[PDB]
Amino acid sequence: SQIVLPPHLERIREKLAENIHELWVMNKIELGWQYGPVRDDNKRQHPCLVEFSKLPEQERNYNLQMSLETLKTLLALGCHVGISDEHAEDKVKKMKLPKNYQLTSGYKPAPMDLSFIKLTPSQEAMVDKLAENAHNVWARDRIR
Repeated sequence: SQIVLPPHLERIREKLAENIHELWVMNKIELGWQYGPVRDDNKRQHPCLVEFSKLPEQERNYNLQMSLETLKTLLALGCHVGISDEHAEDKVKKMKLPKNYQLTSGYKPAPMDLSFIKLTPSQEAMVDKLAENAHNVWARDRIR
């Protein structure tokens, strides 16, 4: 609770939300998970294959907020944000991913910059602690 969202971090909050929405849309459309624009709870139709606006905006705000406590947990563990420059902020490359691994709309698949960045073992340990805390939060929500 004590963590307050900074403007620098909320600038990329919505980009992270769009990226994770990309994760759900492509993962569903690739694993063959059922497509439905309508919220039909009976035959298991999932609206996670829809454009941002026509996506259930309650779910989209859920994703935006989930990003928020992701940022807040990451800052609270002991990782401090540092902005390099607006040039590296602009630096991003769009992969060429076809319609099969693309969502139904024409939003070009562009998750992430696979070119030069590598994964640190310390970053992996941090993300492990992040998943630990997220699972703990979800379990406490279920207990409530």
